[PDB]
Amino acid sequence: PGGDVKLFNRWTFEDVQVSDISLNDYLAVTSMKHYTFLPHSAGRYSAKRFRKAQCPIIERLTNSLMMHGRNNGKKIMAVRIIKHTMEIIHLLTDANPIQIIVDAIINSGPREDATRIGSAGVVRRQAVDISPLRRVNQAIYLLTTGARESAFRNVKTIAECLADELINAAKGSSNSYAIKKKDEIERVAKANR
Amino acid sequence: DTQVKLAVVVKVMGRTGSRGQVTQVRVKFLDDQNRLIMRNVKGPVREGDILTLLESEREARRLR
Amino acid sequence: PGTVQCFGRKKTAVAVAYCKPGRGLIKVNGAPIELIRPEMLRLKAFEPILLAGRSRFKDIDMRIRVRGGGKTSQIYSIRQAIAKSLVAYYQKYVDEAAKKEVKEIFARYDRTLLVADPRRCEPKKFGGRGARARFQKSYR
Amino acid sequence: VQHRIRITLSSKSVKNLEKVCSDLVKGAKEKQLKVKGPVRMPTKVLNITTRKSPCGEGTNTWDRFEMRVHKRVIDLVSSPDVVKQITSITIEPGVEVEVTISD
Amino acid sequence: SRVCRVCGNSHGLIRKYGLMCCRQCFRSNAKDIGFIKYR
Amino acid sequence: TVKDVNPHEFVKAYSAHLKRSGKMELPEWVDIVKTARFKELPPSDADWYYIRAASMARKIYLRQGIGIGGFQKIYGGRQRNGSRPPHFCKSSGAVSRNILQELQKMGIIDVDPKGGRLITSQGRRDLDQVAGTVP
Amino acid sequence: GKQKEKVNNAVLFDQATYDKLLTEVPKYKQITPSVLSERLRINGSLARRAIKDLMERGLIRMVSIHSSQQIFTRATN
RNA sequence: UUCCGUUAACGAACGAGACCUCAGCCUGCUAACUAGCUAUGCGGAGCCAUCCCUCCGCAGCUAGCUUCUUAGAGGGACUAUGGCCGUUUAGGCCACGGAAGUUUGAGGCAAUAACAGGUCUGUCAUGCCCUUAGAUGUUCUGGGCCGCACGCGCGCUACACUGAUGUAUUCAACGAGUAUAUAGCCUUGGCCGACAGGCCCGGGUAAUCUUGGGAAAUUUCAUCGUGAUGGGGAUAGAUCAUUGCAAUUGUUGGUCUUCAACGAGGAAUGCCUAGUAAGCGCGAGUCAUCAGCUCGCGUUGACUACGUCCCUGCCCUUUGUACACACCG
Ligand SMILES: [Mg+2]
Ligand SMILES: [Mg+2]
Ligand SMILES: [Mg+2]
Ligand SMILES: [Mg+2]
Ligand SMILES: [Mg+2]
Ligand SMILES: [Mg+2]
Ligand SMILES: [Mg+2]
Ligand SMILES: [Mg+2]
Ligand SMILES: [Mg+2]
Ligand SMILES: [Mg+2]
Ligand SMILES: [Mg+2]
Ligand SMILES: [Mg+2]
Ligand SMILES: [Mg+2]
Ligand SMILES: [Zn+2]
Repeated sequence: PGGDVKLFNRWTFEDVQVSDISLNDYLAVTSMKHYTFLPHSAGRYSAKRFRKAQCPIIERLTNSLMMHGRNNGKKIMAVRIIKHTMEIIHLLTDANPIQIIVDAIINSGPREDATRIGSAGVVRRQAVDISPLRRVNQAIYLLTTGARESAFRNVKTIAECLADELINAAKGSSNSYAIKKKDEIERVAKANR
Repeated sequence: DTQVKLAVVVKVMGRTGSRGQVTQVRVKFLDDQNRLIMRNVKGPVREGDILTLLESEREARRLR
Repeated sequence: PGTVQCFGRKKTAVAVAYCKPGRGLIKVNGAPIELIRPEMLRLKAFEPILLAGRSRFKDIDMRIRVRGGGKTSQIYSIRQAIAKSLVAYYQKYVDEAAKKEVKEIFARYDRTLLVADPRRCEPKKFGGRGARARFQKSYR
Repeated sequence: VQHRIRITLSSKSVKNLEKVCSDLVKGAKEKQLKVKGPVRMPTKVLNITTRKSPCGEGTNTWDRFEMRVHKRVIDLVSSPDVVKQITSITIEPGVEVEVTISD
Repeated sequence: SRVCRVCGNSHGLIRKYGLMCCRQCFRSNAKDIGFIKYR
Repeated sequence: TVKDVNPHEFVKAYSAHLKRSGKMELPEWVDIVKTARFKELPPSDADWYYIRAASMARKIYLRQGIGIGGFQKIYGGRQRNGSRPPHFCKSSGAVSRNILQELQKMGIIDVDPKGGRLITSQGRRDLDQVAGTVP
Repeated sequence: GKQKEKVNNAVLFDQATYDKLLTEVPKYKQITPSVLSERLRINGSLARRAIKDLMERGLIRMVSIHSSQQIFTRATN
């Protein structure tokens, strides 16, 4: 897709390939519509259903960094964490940091879950599929929480807790909060099939 | 050994479950574009979305 | 005769970008545009310029006075002031169909470099200390 | 001969005050006076919130009373009698006129 | 040593703008004074 | 000049300038004061007094008619009151007044008619000359 | 990581981080950051935050400064 | 219970809607030196410097000045146009356009019938009863409403590094100023003072002065380094200053010192769907002094859902009742 516009004016959006065609529809990265200079846009997302699938993904990651009250709405701080984070990713991997995140989104999103449904008149938790958009939403959620928990009461910085999280998650090692939370969800859901 | 198979939501049926938390959909298998079976999705899902399925034999019943 | 005074708005930040037919100047309350002081939200102010080009501005100068709002709202404001002020100058002084190209550059990127957000601070109502939030309820 | 006489108008009523305001303007425009008006001033809004109950019981409910106040100004380059020769038309109920001699 | 100009009550008094009305006698005379409840 | 240069990196230059621009007087209360009611510790830096000067020598350059009761506000900040909610707190005027006194004696600022403190004709020069001496 | 409790133990200023170890601690992923070194080596900060300058004046690496005291590190070249 | 329609009913009345108020668009209109760009005159500086180029201050018959501000008029949206759905009716979903397509947003008003709901302590509103000079009347002094084994509710501050502190940097909005006495409510500017607070000249009954309210979080740059630490700030000791006729059971604001519980909180449980939740501060009420409160304001600004009747309740229909102070029967 055409356009030589880059995040923070350093990182190319071309040469990022999202493998799983399942959620290629909701990773707002690949098309030239989604390229943006900054992960900060005051777009009126959430206004309609599925509209937040159009929000550029690096912003969706950014939005989730602002939690637990003392971080709510502090988006300049949150985005600044993102810049340092991708500095560290290219520092440690020397690959496209955009590729790392979107591969970290794709490896750490549960494909199944258990919900309390009732067939025949009696309810209990039963195994179900997961829609792609909640899967992306869940993949973001796991990564950001895991980076958050480790940084707390740690000399380590959040930018680099986030960075270790994403590198390990994109590899797929059983080392991330996101990875272990993903697989326990699948294992439960598998059992209650 | 199950192989993760992909399907596409052709259409949406209802919102089952006690709390309504389960959209029931009809899926289209991509390996064989002939198998239209019911599945139960969690999360917002429209036609043209692609569901990852671990198993396939698990088939949802009507108004499940 | 090139002179246009086109504004842009965000929540309360209002920016007015007076223009003359110069060489390259872009100054916000007299200070260079290259220096506005969210240095993370600096690309947002620069966003119209990297969209069109420094070349498109080769015969105009910009003095973009701002008032009100906050920090972030102003950067989204100057964005429209720069973006809108260009097309108004182009509409009035260059060509009407040489700005159709310019507009579709701005519009295919973001729709809010020409048209503001109507969103505003919803009033507080009693029975709670927020727009929607209500005081915590206790039964026993 | 030609002074700076300012007429100040306040009221609680939008429609009523602009009846007088425009009449004064058209009053003196028929004399081809130097009439510099009306300068329209920020509306003041007096406010009281009071609890609706006389006993402090029930869901605490508040009523916001308020009052709009509108402020109008006219400039006339004229005399102390030309100002009064004009400003003798029927002042509509309640509208406040306080013409004074400016600097 | 400040009471309502209407009833002489010592509580809930409104000195704002110099009404010196209690919160109840004012409500009773509010529209007459000219405080419109627009909202 | 002043506005083309970073309002931070420049003041480092002007803080290194009032060191070596000859010298002036300096209080025998300088190293103890917290500069505000709400501060917790006195300024960390030893050569803070000239940085406060350099930072406040641009105020009159970029404004006019600032008294001491307004200079207190410019450097005030939030105040944490422990248990009770935090508020705004106005900083101290002894520090602010005296910085003016020194630069008055040195020909960067003067007392202003119509009230306030106004920049000098020739003080504008150096704040623009040293401005030119910044990257 | 008693790494401000360790800032004066003579091993440090003798050699400990004057390439005694910190050749390696970037080389784990070849330029691992000033703070990954700060915890991939069990020792933490401010014996390091002084030496983040010290190795910089020694011309072995190039470094950054910013908001959160994010700071970076490089091995060679 | 809004309509299409149905029809032993026909034709009407209330409620709903309409309505009313602020917000969202108006380079179109009336303007505006108590709002203000724009140009030009000069004045200060930088600099290829003499002029020009840039930032600045001061005045005017500068404007074929009103873009920015105020406040009046009116304009604009009506599901209008297109598509699929539907008794192809009423209406539904979507799409280009548009400031705007949940009635665009949020509020004000708001039916019949009731409750032994609260209020006789708001009202010289009020029946009956009690007392009425040794008073349950009034007035003054002092004390109490604040007392502390304990249980409960709304909250403030935290348990830290997405941070504390100390620099530097700088962006709002809503309101407010009773002869306030001899400056006086809001208080600019000068000087004294480490803070606190004083002395002085004054401005404003206010788009004119305070104040274009230079707000905080934030943004930078250092210092700290996983340690009940420099997190946190209860408790207490000493002193100073202000308000008031009076500060004691510390009115409050300072300075030094003291450095507690608290390591994210069990069973339970509240509020909340986009400028929203959450964070941040400001103004107003009370007010001589005191705001951890309430009513408003702006600033940064999301996650999630676009559903269901499962829990808690509400409306309509059908049905059962030995209930009618009505299932708490
Ligand atoms: Mg940490
Ligand atoms: Mg706070
Ligand atoms: Mg409505
Ligand atoms: Mg009563
Ligand atoms: Mg009590
Ligand atoms: Mg309450
Ligand atoms: Mg502290
Ligand atoms: Mg700070
Ligand atoms: Mg108060
Ligand atoms: Mg709903
Ligand atoms: Mg039966
Ligand atoms: Mg009976
Ligand atoms: Mg029973
Ligand atoms: Zn009364």
